[PDB]
Amino acid sequence: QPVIQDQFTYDEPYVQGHVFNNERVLVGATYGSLAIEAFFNLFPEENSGRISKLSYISPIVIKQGETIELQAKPLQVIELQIMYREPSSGLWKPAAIGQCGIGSFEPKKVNIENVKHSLTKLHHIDGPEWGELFKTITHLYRDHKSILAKIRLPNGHHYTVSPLMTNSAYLAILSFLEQFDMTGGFLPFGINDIQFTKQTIKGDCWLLITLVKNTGDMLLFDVDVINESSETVLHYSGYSLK
Repeated sequence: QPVIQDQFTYDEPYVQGHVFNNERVLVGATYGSLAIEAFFNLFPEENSGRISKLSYISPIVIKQGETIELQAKPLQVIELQIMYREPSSGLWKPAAIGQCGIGSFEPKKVNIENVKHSLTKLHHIDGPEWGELFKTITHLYRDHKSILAKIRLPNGHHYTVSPLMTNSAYLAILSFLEQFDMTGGFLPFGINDIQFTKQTIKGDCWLLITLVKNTGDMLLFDVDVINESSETVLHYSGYSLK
C-alpha cells in the first residue's frame, strides 16, 4: 500500500495559524496524528492501539511558496519515523520518532461536574501566534495542579485523531501554566504514551489535564479526553513541555 503521507503548504490556514520566532512552524500536534494513522495502516482489524515514546526531533519551518511533504514510515518493537522532505536539499529528514503497539483501550469514568466543582472557572478565555482554526477552547477550570477544558472540534487533512485534539491539550496546558511566574515560553517535546481507538472523536468534549512531573526543566502532564457522557475516549500520558 502507499505509505501514510500528507503535505502542508505555506498559505493554508493550518500553517498560517501557527507562528513562532517569526516563522510558520508546523505544529508539533501533527506528529502524533500521523503516528496513529501509521498504526491503523499497519493494523487494520485493530480498533484501538498505543503510541509510545513519541519524541519531536526537529521543528519544520515552511517558507513562502513552499510545500512540505511528510511521510510516516514504520520500521523493525515497531518504530515509527515521521520524515519530512527538506525543500532545500530534497532530502528526507526526521521530524519525529516513536513506537506503536497493539493495546486495548479501557475507558475510565469521569464525573465532569464533580471535577468542575473543585476548580476555579476562568474568564476571558482569549510566544506562539495562533490562527482561528486552533482556537478550540470554550471553557477552562483550573487549580494549582490541574486544568479542565471544554473544547469544540470542527482542508483535506483527514485524521482519525485530529491534530486539533492534541494541540488543544497544549493550549490548555499553557492556560494552566499562566498562573505561575514563569517568564519565558515553553515548547512541546513529545508524548510518552497515547492510548486511542478508531472511533473518531468529534464535537464537544473535555480535557482533564494533570501535572505529574516537574524536573530537569521538563514539565510532564497526563491528559484524559472525556465525552459528553462521562467516559474517557483517548488518553495521553507524559505529555512533555520544555
